[PDB]
Amino acid sequence: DIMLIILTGLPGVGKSTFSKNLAKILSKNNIDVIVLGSDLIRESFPVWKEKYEEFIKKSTYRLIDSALKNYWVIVDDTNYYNSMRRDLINIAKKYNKNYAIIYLKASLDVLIRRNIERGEKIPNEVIKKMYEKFDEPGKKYKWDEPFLIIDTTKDIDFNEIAKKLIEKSKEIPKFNISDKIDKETRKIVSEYIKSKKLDKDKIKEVVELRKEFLKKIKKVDADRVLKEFKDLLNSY
Amino acid sequence: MGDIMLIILTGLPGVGKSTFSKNLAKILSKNNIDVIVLGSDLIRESFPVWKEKYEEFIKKSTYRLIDSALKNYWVIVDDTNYYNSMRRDLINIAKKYNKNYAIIYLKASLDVLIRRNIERGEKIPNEVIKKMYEKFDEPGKKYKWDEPFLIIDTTKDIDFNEIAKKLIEKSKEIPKFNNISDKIDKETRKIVSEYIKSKKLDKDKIKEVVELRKEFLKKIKDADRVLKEFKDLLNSY
Ligand SMILES: Nc1ncnc2c1ncn2[C@@H]1O[C@H](COP(=O)(O)OP(=O)(O)NP(=O)(O)O)[C@@H](O)[C@H]1O
Ligand SMILES: Nc1ncnc2c1ncn2[C@@H]1O[C@H](COP(=O)(O)OP(=O)(O)NP(=O)(O)O)[C@@H](O)[C@H]1O
Ligand SMILES: [Mg+2]
Ligand SMILES: [Mg+2]
Repeated sequence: DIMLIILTGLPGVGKSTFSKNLAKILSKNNIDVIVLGSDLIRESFPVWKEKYEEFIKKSTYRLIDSALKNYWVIVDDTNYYNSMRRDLINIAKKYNKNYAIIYLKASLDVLIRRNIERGEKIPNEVIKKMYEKFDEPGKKYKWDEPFLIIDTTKDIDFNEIAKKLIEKSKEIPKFNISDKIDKETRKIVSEYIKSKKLDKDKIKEVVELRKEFLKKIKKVDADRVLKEFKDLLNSY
Repeated sequence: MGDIMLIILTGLPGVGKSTFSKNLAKILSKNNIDVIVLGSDLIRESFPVWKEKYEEFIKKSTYRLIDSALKNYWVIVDDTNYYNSMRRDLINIAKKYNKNYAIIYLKASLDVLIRRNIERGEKIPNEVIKKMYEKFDEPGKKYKWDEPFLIIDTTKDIDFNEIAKKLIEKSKEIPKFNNISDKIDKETRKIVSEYIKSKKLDKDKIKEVVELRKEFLKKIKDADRVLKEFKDLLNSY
């Protein structure tokens, strides 16, 4: 009776806080659960470099795979693209475990204010673009439909959620390069902004630069594309 | 630049391993070295509670992360590494990939260890730190492969530029190369620490339990059965 819980939701929506609260209640019910997410490995490097992301991603999948043989796993990650949620569901599929996607939502104004209170580590402008561009889960594939959609500005009943997940766990389980380029150019942009401490007008400019660059890319070799993106930001 | 190296920390709780790791990782990265800091607490602290049955998973997961990382990055192993068997296991990972390694032994006076502990809410009982201090075998006491590359006094300022220089020099060199008792010693200590913390034992109950453990370990001298019995003993007591 092991299940895979897949969080999804934009930066600052409260994934990690929700993960820790849910884990506490599950363990109260004598469920063995582990919270795993890419930041565990990413933040173990003293700096960020794009070449680290492959190791970060694989390491995170490996831990989840190993963990899910013996424990419930809560995947604490933005999981912005359907391709990521697919990779995770395929881990559950490998071991015939049930899974539940839990989509955490909040308005853009809430995410911005939360970002501001945590020291605006990711740029506000970047959260705004992510918000505009986000394809909400379940809008394409039936396997991607959320088990729960949770408004994190309203009271959340963790006992009820726990009850529902343990019920689900007893049920019979039923079952991109463009994404990488999109994901890493965004991270590169955020890092440059933070590194070079760009002003608000410069921030708008580089976010717009990225948008234009990606239109050109679309209308590919990832490493060449990302290297050129870096060179472009430097040039600009 | 050139080569990859495994850096193995060792030292008692509160000595400053995690702080040292972050400072060292920063100076290595400043020199364009790709380095990652990995320790068993990454995985241990991802569970909402501690249970002894998690530890084998925690151990194996951590070794697998270290193994996978060392293929591409310097790795700083941020763990107490209280037993020489642990330092052996880590060295065998370096050996498997023919990578240099360096044990860095961090030290401080019992005095300072306790003050630091206290300064963090006594997350581990002071009495337990004391007992670890007494029973600790310093690296290199027995095997030459176990000898510290550096011994750092954390009671004093640390020259990280000097340390980075020495490690980088080491990394260009040509590399040269029961635990059931450790497991029981280790988990009974953790169980004791957990009981003290969760039943808020007073100072005197703490001493009895610490002594209870040593007596127990003398009598016992497979791990699951023995550990279940130890828990039963503490409950009974
Ligand atoms: N349910 C909630 N209600 C109010 N505030 C919250 C809630 N959840 C999280 N927060 C606050 O929002 C901020 C971000 O929360 P966190 O749990 O770190 O979000 P996250 O989605 O995990 N962020 P990230 O890891 O960067 O994508 C923190 O400062 C929290 O205190
Ligand atoms: N060199 C130092 N000088 C003064 N204080 C220090 C030093 N190193 C660490 N500390 C402080 O001591 C406390 C414990 O440091 P930490 O780096 O967590 O130790 P640790 O060895 O990693 N502990 P643990 O993970 O429990 O084995 C922290 O509050 C530090 O700020
Ligand atoms: Mg988070
Ligand atoms: Mg530490």
